[PDB]
Amino acid sequence: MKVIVLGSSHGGYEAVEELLNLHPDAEIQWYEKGDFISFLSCGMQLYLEGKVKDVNSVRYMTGEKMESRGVNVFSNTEITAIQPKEHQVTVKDLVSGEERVENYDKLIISPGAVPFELDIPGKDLDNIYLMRGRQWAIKLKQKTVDPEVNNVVVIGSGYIGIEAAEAFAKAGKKVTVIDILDRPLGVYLDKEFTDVLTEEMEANNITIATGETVERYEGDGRVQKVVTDKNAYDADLVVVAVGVRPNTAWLKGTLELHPNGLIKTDEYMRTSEPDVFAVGDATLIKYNPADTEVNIALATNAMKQGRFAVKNLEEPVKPFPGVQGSSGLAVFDYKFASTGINEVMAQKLGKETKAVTVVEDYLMDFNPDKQKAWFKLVYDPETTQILGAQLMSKADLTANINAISLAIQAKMTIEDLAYADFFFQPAFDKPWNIINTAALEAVKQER
Amino acid sequence: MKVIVLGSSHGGYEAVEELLNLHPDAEIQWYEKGDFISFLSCGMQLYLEGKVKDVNSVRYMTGEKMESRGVNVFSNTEITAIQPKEHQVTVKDLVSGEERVENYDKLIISPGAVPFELDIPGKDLDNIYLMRGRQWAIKLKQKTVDPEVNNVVVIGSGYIGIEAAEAFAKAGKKVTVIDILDRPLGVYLDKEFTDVLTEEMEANNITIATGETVERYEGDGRVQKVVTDKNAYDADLVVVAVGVRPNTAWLKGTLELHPNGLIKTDEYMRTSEPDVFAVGDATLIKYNPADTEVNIALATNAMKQGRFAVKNLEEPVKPFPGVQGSSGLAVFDYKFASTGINEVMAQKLGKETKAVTVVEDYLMDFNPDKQKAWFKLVYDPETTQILGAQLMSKADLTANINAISLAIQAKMTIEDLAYADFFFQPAFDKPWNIINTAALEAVKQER
Amino acid sequence: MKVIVLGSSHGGYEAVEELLNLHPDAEIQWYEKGDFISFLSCGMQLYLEGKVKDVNSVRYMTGEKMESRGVNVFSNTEITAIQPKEHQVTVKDLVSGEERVENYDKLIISPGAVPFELDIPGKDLDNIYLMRGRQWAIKLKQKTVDPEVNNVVVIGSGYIGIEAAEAFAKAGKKVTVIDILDRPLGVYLDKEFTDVLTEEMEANNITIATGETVERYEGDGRVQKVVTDKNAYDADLVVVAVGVRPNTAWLKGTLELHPNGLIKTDEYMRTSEPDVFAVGDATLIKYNPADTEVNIALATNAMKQGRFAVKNLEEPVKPFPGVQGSSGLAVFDYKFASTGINEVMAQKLGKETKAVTVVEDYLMDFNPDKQKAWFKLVYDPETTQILGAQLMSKADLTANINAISLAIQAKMTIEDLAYADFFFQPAFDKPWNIINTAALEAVKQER
Amino acid sequence: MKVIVLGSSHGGYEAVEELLNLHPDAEIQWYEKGDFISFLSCGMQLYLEGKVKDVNSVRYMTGEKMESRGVNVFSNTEITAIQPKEHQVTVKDLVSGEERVENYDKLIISPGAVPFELDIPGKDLDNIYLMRGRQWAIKLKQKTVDPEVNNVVVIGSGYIGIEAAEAFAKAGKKVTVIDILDRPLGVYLDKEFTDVLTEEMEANNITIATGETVERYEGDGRVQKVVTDKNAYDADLVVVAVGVRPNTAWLKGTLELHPNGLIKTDEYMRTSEPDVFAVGDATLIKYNPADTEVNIALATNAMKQGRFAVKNLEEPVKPFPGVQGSSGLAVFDYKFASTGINEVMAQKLGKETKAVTVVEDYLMDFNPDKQKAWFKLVYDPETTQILGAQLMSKADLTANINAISLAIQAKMTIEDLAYADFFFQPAFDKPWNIINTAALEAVKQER
Ligand SMILES: Cc1cc2nc3c(=O)[nH]c(=O)nc-3n(C[C@H](O)[C@H](O)[C@H](O)COP(=O)(O)OP(=O)(O)OC[C@H]3O[C@@H](n4cnc5c(N)ncnc54)[C@H](O)[C@@H]3O)c2cc1C
Ligand SMILES: Cc1cc2nc3c(=O)[nH]c(=O)nc-3n(C[C@H](O)[C@H](O)[C@H](O)COP(=O)(O)OP(=O)(O)OC[C@H]3O[C@@H](n4cnc5c(N)ncnc54)[C@H](O)[C@@H]3O)c2cc1C
Ligand SMILES: Cc1cc2nc3c(=O)[nH]c(=O)nc-3n(C[C@H](O)[C@H](O)[C@H](O)COP(=O)(O)OP(=O)(O)OC[C@H]3O[C@@H](n4cnc5c(N)ncnc54)[C@H](O)[C@@H]3O)c2cc1C
Ligand SMILES: Cc1cc2nc3c(=O)[nH]c(=O)nc-3n(C[C@H](O)[C@H](O)[C@H](O)COP(=O)(O)OP(=O)(O)OC[C@H]3O[C@@H](n4cnc5c(N)ncnc54)[C@H](O)[C@@H]3O)c2cc1C
Repeated sequence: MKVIVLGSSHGGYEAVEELLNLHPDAEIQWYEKGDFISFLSCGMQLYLEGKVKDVNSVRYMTGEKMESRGVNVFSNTEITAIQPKEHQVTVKDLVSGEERVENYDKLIISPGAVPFELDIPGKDLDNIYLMRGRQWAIKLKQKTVDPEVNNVVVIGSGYIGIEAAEAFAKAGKKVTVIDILDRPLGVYLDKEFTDVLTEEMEANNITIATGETVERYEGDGRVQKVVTDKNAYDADLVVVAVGVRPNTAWLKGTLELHPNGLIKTDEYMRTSEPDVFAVGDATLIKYNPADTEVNIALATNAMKQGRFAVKNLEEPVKPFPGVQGSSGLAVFDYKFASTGINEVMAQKLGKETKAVTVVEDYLMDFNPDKQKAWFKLVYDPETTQILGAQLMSKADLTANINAISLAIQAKMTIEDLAYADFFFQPAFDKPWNIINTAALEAVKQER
Repeated sequence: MKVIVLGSSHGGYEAVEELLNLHPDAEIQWYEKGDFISFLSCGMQLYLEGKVKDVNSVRYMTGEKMESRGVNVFSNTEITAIQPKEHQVTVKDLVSGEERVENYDKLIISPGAVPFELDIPGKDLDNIYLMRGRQWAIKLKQKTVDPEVNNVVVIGSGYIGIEAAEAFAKAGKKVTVIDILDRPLGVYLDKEFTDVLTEEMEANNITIATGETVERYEGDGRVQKVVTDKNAYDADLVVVAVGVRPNTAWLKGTLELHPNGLIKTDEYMRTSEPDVFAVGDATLIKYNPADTEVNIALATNAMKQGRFAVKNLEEPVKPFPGVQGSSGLAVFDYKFASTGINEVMAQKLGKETKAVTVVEDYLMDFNPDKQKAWFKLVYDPETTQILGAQLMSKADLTANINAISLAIQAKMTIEDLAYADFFFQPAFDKPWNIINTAALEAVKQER
Repeated sequence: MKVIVLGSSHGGYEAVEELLNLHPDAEIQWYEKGDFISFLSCGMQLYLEGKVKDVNSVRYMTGEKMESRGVNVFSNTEITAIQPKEHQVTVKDLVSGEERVENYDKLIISPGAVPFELDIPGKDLDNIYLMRGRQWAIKLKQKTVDPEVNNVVVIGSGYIGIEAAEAFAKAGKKVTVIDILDRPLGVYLDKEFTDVLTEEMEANNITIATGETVERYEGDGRVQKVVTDKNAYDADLVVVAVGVRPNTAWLKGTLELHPNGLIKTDEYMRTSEPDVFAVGDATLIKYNPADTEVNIALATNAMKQGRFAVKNLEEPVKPFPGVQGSSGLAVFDYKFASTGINEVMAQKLGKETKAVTVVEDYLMDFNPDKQKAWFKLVYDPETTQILGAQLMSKADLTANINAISLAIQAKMTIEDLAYADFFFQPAFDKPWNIINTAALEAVKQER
Repeated sequence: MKVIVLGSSHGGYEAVEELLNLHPDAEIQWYEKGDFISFLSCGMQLYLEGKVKDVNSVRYMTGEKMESRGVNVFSNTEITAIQPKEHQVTVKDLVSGEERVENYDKLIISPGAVPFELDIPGKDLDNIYLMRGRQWAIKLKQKTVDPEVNNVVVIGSGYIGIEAAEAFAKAGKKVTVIDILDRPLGVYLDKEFTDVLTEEMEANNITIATGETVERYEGDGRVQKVVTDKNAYDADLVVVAVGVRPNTAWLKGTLELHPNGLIKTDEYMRTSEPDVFAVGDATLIKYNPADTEVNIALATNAMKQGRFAVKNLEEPVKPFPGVQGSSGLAVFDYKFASTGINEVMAQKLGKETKAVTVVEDYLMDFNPDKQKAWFKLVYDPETTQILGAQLMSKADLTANINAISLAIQAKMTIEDLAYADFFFQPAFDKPWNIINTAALEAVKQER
């Protein structure tokens, strides 16, 4: 069987790996239009901050190692079109310009997403950067040590926007994060968390300008100013981390796409075309908290989807098990983690939830290593099934979100978690741990 | 209603708390034979090691604060007998010697356990100590700084035995842990883990003498030598942490007891006598990994049982949800956590299990903060349902065991966990985290 | 020649060492009335604080190692009298009670000093301790971890008093230092320094009660209260570190003594009796800052004097070179060092001095590791010769006081030090280092 | 009086400061040919290593702050010639090209030195850098984070060469230091020290190629290889830190110069021309260790000379007091300091010296914070006067070299230092400190 896998990032890569597991027999071709195989953009901050020194080590596969296992790797080769009917694909070697047709028995694509750019005045002024991929990573590292960069403006206060802000602030630049949303990191955390995070960032030379629409970039040749409807800010460098758009324009009319460009697929990763499967940022995923499907552009999700596509290559036998949307990140001294439904997700979904937040030391008061911890447990009003949770502390308590991810999937209730067995040892936690305590507060609130 | 609660430790205390939640109306009497209310023996190591300076802060309730909420606290008062038929109890004020009878409508007891003592020659030689309670804690702290103590022998290589060994080694004493069992901490961890832990402890002046039966203590007036069948060891202080025995002798014939002294109770915490409930170390608990019941002397378990007894005070409506036996502890630079069935538990239960162990860095290789992590996933041969897990690292990854505790309870399989949604961010974990990786190895092993 | 050396501490010990250097031929007898050879009381704080665990390692010679080099060590043997005329000494073996006479050709004694005790009401109440020697060190360590000790009162705010206060405060006790003097550590530092040190100690649970005379100790059997003329303080333990008295009572009439008990000696360490030499705390020493002689009870001084006595054993050929009184100590986060004349010494001596104090970061402002440093340079009004200096910082800059000690001895001026060659490297200091800057300020002040 | 000061670095700057002290009356003109006033090249490593983030903060004066005190600052203006006879100077505004003549009553010049460049094949290949000044500092920082730089070769194993090597190694590059000299840092330290330092650097990805003459640079357009007589090395960047040459070519025939270009001056900083004074790297300085004069290109020396020139502006009244050549630097975990004559200096001077080296823990053995320290004391064979010393440890003991600098100046002997008063406190040092111990070993060696 000849299987073509498009993309060398998380969705494409785990598909190649699963093909080696379940189909060592097959002729596998792996296509990547860029010059570098499997760069991990998730590690870009570790690199920019100087924890990881070599940009080229921030990966998880070389093309050269995949060829050693019998995979035909074509870097700098773009798949330009699909002819599903004919079971052919058009590919173009970007080094030589030479186009060719390639045949397949099964095709798995993981096209990913492209950074959304603000189509406003001054869009083509120099030093308005993006943050995705190796090329942007090295350019951004050039700018961290550039003595001509003093003020950095990052547009977008999400995950990437805050990583960019932290890296440039730590590097010694004055940063302003600008967004129309009124809370940084609202997709991940609720207000009692984002207010502490805002305060923490402000203590580190970051202004966070919420509720502002960017209107135009000003400057002679290069940016010099970012102008919003409420204010104007000096900028020597801009980092645009506002959103992502599915890389699917080329597929319009070949495959069925949702109005926003995401490829329509079922729980077996099959597209509208037989033998064409799609995964990753460009697709929707089964979201277990609300038994629905949403778009969650995370590496974890792309990875599992890539494997499940190979699992269903010849017949629909393994339905995808669903995800809870879990995240975790450190923002200066704080480490947070989140899974399931929080305010922003509940509003997008139109789901009424109930919740309790416990903010107290996570160790018993006699232990001087005690530190304050925030934990919010979100649950269903009717069934009291666990729908989400968020936690934060200067202590690293993030691995607890893994327990909540399973509780949601398992449809456990607040009474289940209130009395759930979690170990106790006073150097690590309180008699009723962080999850137990929140759940007991939730049953108290439902008396 | 007049409710009498015996014991001011974890089982007794959470019962008083739950009575305040669900029965603020009742006359509550709380009895404790010792002079101190709610001392936390779980924090004794933090104290001995000098992280917590005041022995009296290692608690979670004062008698004086409970009386402020209308509970009648009787410290230094021992319940000597129960007359269930009459719904009376015999109590004795140990300060005054004056016995009296007390009436009740419901009685909840949490008698706990007593350290098992080796009935061998030299048993009454001075400086053979135990490690449970406030009185022993202050005596053991006296010995950590005693210049006449050089060699310390701790008998019992379990949880308490190793805490005692670490505290005395850190304090500067030569320690030898002695046990007939061939592995330290075998109740919690399997051999690939306990070999690393043995090596770590040996690097810290601790000899671990496994496979040896202690025969006699030698010394003139005070210990001077501990003699086993394979060897003899100098000892200035001995700490006996070999086991626990249910504090139920006084109840024989009043309540039905299992052959080892544990009080027979059902899933609603009711004893063989109507209106008498029992919880904690002295009882068995529903153990969800193998849908059975076992004795697991842990604070977590006592706490939840104490609350469930009050929940079922007037009628059996809340069946206990079960526990997985979870633990966690740091042993010098390593932190481990464990839940469910491991080798020792499988042998006690006679259950055949299958398992995989993954030992590799928990962060991707390009990140210099990467450290080695051990994770073993135990599962059912037939169903591949998750039955247990153990993990260890110098990095603190223990909160992940909370996810596994729920996976076992939920009867999740290795395929469920292989593709379970766990967040990825390269400062915190690898694309497929520690649980995902072990579960993928387990499906690989079942191909 | 038979040389008898009295005392196994700093003066006695360096004399034995120098006898081995210059007289390997001689029969040497080394006497010590205590049970332990060469304990270092200078290391008692490191021990009490738990940095050094074994009390017996805080030494610099064993009796057993000295006998290996042919010295006859008599521990537990007290020299009770000297008959200089006859060249005999009376010694008593304290184990056996048996007195004997011993002959000598030369005798070198280093009797040291005894802690001064306040002869007031309640002087014989239990738990009023002292801080000198091994026996007191182990007793004080017993008290650091005693749960019955809550309030500790140390009387005397000098070097020892503050070590005692820091050790007990760090151990978790409430401390009050009491003294009639109005400044802690005034013998070492001037007010701009002791005010910062007072503030630092107060931030660590230490009250410093200056200007108060202790009148009586109160308590039933054991101390319970310390009463001064201005106030009364609860005390579970008292540490008396107010002064020292020469251990010379037994010598009155045998050797000429100054009115305060110090043995009269010349610059060659000879007493009023031929062939009897005396050194250490019990003598005066040449003090080069003011070309006078003062009593400075420091180990450094005893050590050098011990060697110089052997140097002048047969004839006065090596006049003692003099000392500057140098000290250094850390008090919580601060490290200070001092040499020469400061306010208190100038008042005792009646010497008019001039001085400048510079308080600024010790590194150039662009270097974020910069920290504030205090340096005071004291000089002669007329000649501008360097008479003393004091420095302090949370950075350890103490070794600079060694340069000043030599500058005073050499009779260097403020102009000499202003332009003295001290290296510059911006990770270590400013272009004009801490000494240069103070000296330039002193010439500025003499314009 | 109109005083012209040439150069805004250490010699020029301290002259302007001293003019403000002693001559606030005068018209002062301060000339600097570069665009930046008072950059501190001594702080370039702190900057390259990322401890100091802003290149522009690494200074000690702004032109703008000096004008505020009435000094006429002319940056970007080069003094092209001196007409001493006429008391005029030719200056050229490098921005406008306009030359002019300026008059003076007194002229003080601090021209400094220029990096020596190897006139070999390939000298004009791109990426062969130097390390002096702001412009080179920012270029070198560009290269630390450049992903195309892998191998860095620094030619010259002196102070600057090793700073450059450490900065690039810490930044993640493979470094090779190349020099004809057989020991790195030989001008500062002797072999027992430089062998430990070599080993330390090799443990950090630095090859140190001693005894090799560089013959040619190879590469197409940019360096690619450095070829020596014994070997060839790949190089993406070269840093040339081999020497300095006096910036005096323009003065030949105006002022008398030594054969190597240094300006001839007396102990009052006067040149061969009346009213023209010269200081800094371009001059010789009185070197007190051997009562001679040598060229020591250090900031300390330039600073003091700058002030002494103003002190002797109207008449020779303040003879320069001399320097000892003191240095100090950290090289990875080690901190060393040095003053006076060591092997290399003794060979240049032709002076026979004697020396002892003590290598042992600097704290008493019972204190676990003890660390190994190296100290070498160099002295005169005949008089035993202190001629130099070197010390090194992972503990920072460098401030002790300040004591030795004064001992040499004062002509103290090994017997003086053996019994010199240095404080003792066991958290800081041994009874006989690091200087005392070395000096006692030196008297032992002269028995
Ligand atoms: C800065 C940053 C930080 C992030 N951090 C995290 C994190 O910490 N945790 C987490 O879970 N997620 C994180 N993510 C999200 C995660 O990286 C993405 O969800 C994941 O990369 C998506 O994988 P994908 O395969 O669907 O697409 P992509 O990553 O977009 O990869 C698609 C690849 O296919 C190639 N390609 C596209 N079209 C063609 C074509 N026609 N022919 C040939 N090649 C083609 C592209 O060049 C690209 O290399 C982060 C993302 C960014 C940018
Ligand atoms: C050193 C040590 C470390 C531990 N660490 C941990 C840990 O880190 N995590 C964890 O989960 N568990 C830990 N445990 C176990 C945990 O402490 C026990 O499981 C828990 O205390 C049991 O609670 P209990 O109420 O059943 O009994 P107990 O703790 O035994 O308390 C019974 C109380 O009732 C009183 N009493 C008994 N009989 C009478 C009577 N007749 N009348 C009046 N009063 C009476 C007793 O004085 C006692 O105070 C540790 C135990 C020890 C000793
Ligand atoms: C807690 C403390 C901290 C200190 N810290 C420092 C410091 O950090 N730096 C510093 O420089 N100094 C310090 N000192 C001071 C220093 O320890 C003393 O200056 C030094 O010990 C004095 O030495 P000595 O030989 O004169 O007398 P002592 O130390 O008093 O020793 C005399 C010895 O001789 C014995 N002896 C006396 N009479 C007889 C006899 N008749 N026959 C036989 N044996 C006899 C005694 O038992 C004693 O052991 C400190 C002192 C104390 C108490
Ligand atoms: C990387 C490095 C690290 C160092 N580290 C240390 C250290 O840690 N400790 C230490 O003591 N020393 C150190 N030094 C040495 C110290 O910096 C020099 O000794 C000192 O700078 C010399 O001062 P100067 O005034 O004589 O000359 P320079 O520093 O050479 O300055 C001369 C200035 O005058 C200007 N100038 C020259 N000619 C003219 C003209 N004709 N007209 C107008 N302007 C002119 C030049 O542009 C220059 O700015 C280091 C040097 C370097 C390069």
